[PDB]
Amino acid sequence: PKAKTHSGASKRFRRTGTGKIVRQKANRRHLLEHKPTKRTRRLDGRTTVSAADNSRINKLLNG
Amino acid sequence: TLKVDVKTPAGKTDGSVELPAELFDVEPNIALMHQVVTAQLAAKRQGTHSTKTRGEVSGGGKKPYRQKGTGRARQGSTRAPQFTGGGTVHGPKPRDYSQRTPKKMIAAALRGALSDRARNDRIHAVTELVEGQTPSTKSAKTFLGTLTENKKVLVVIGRTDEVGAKSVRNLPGVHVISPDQLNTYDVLNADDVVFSVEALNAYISANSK
Amino acid sequence: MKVHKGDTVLVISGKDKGAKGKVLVAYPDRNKVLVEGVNRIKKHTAVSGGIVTQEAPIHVSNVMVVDSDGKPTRVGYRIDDETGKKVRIAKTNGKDI
Amino acid sequence: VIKLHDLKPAPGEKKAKTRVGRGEGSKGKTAGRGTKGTKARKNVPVMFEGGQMPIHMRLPKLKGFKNRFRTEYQVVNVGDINKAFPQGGTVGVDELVAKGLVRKNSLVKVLGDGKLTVKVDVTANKFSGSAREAITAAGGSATEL
RNA sequence: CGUAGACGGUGAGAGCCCGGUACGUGAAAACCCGACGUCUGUCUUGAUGGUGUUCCCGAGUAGCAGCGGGCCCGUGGAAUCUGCUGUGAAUCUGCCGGGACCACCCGGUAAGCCUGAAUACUUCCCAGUGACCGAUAGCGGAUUAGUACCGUGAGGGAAUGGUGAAAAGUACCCCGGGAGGGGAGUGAAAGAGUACCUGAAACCGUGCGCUUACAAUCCGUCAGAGCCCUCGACGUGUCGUGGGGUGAUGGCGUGCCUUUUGAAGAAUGAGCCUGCGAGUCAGGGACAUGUCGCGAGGUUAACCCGGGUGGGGUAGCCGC
RNA sequence: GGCAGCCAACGUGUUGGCUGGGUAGGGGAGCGUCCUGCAUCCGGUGAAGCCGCCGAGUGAUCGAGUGGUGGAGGGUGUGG
Repeated sequence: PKAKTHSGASKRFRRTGTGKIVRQKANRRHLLEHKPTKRTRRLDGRTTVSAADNSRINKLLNG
Repeated sequence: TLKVDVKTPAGKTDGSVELPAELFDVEPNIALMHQVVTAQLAAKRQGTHSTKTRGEVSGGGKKPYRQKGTGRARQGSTRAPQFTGGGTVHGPKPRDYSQRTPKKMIAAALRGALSDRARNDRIHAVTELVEGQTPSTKSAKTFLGTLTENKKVLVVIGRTDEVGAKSVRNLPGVHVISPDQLNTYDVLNADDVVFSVEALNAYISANSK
Repeated sequence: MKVHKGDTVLVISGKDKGAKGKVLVAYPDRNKVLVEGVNRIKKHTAVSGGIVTQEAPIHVSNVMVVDSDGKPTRVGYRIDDETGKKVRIAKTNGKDI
Repeated sequence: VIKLHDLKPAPGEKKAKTRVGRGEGSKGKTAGRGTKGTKARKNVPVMFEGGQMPIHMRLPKLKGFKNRFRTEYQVVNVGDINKAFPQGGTVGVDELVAKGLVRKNSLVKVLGDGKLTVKVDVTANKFSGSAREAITAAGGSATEL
């Protein structure tokens, strides 16, 4: 039985060239009128997964 | 370059066979040969050892008695593992023990075993094992005694050499195989390795070309 | 089973090794023969008396059919030319055993 | 000689199985599981986080699409070309595969900034600007085929 | 000398004692696949390769709509396939598919069609194999076994192997109603007696040694008086580097396990012994830690061949 | 006096000196059992098992020491 990858984790996380798992940031989907553009710029782009969550996110991506 | 003088059963001596260094002068690797031999024995192993789990043991479907009141331990099946006659929890089940040892590992282990035999001068070459078309274990035994005195000898002869195979097969420690099936387990198990000339040339061609 | 009743055999194994005797009974179902004066047993038969020295069936393996010359011999076969019969033959002298 | 009884695993190769739950001198009783709980009798799923929105559900799904028609290329660098062909000569997909610079059946894209110093007739599916510049400076010929 | 040391049996490890084994080989009859026959439709009775314009040629089907099924596709932009309901196309300038459509196009010619062998499985039969079990195991079933027994019934469902090489299975006598014994005999051995291989523990005695009826004991442990045997100075019982027990008496001493902040706990479990009873296996699964091969390469999967564990197999996968 | 990591040494690195209560738990190293490849030994001149004696090891435990019973297998080494 092949280890199935977690669909949600695969859709929410990516690995860079060096293997860094990257993710997008929450609170940037709607309710944006009250959010200053500095906040949305902070929430923009991709950030490396926190070391605490890295183990479980790797588990979900690999199997 | 290592040389093996072809010995004829007649007592005379035909020419000699060169042993390629890449095939008979390799440095034996104990760990590699051990892994290859263990994989060979695992492949040989017939994993037909089986038991019955609690679900496979007959009966046991019904709960033996009430959950409460009887004053006895709670049971859900008379075939639970703790029960006498119940199923085996983690008992053997049929399994294939063979391993997918890499081709390079297998070939290198065989070449190292044959190299050890060559370095210790345990490799012999013979035109044939008996003169004539009728097999003769007497003649084969005399010729093998002439060649070597060690108990176990791996006889590597061609498939068409049925006369030699039949002649030599019933000797207690002699093991007979073909050059294409040559393998580290047999090479190491045998004190000496007696190639036929055709078998040795076939092995060298197959491993050099 | 190459050992029949009425043919004398040599006990080649057992306590009575080297003793000749005529086969009284054959037991192919269990590969045993009752040889005369071989494998004596002191049985406590009621009869009032004491022990009687009977014969116990010895395994057919422990005997060899005696050759015409008196020597033990393995039993082979030869197909006759008159009737096509297969007569027992002795591996030693090749005579009708 | 080396017989079968002379074969041993490599030092540090084999390690004893941790046979758990065999007396208190080893990982006994609870077998390393500790006292009561879920984990005392089973494995907690990896995606479970105690009931709070898991990370893989509170984080937004990565933006974009995958483009099932994408034309990805197997890349070769002119530095690898130099290492593989110090004398020069024609270069194409066949000999790139032979030298082990690209996959056997793929769209090869040549490229590079690693000081191409050999006149080479390189024929790949595509080239980069620096690939063409390096080929020309070295005196070779880039061909898209 | 064995072209036959496979495996068993035989009074204990047998290639040469026996069944056999490698291999001299064998079928009247019956049943399975081969060659030649009788037997079975189509032609020479102008087609057969070229010529050429025009007419005719597979339906309640395709399509569509509603509601469903199934496809990665959970109705979604929803294609292809399909059930039911309704409505319903011509003849190649046709029709269908390429996940709408002019179509540049390509592919194919459904519904009237139908029809082939080459891959799964084992009740049963034959020959085999096992780093499988070995009588609480292995099939429930080595034994009357789907039996006894239980249940109205469906159904549930056991326990029970070993004398000895050979019954040679203890004649005869004695005690005893017998049972069971004691002589005697058989046997290598009855320390093998149809209650039978070995014969553990629990448990139950009998004999001997020490101890114990003023004593408050988690039953032990540390001292320890007093009561027998192994070597000797000495010549004879008191010593010893010595060597086991039994324990007057003194000190200390709150079972084990589980589970708890915490249990000797008046919290849980255990009457005892023996046997059994719980992190195991599958998968190029995933993540981390010694070895082959590289030199950027490692590998093969299915599969093919080998009487094996061996040789091929580049598809793919991972690095790049 | 006896046993368990680090340091110095000059040379083969095994000697000396600085080191350790433990539940969950982690790591390391081992004892015993069975089955096995190969090697090699013991065994009806008595294997295993069982009951002891005498001892032994830091532990699991040991017994190619030994007595009794026993009657056919077993030990050791290195691997699986």
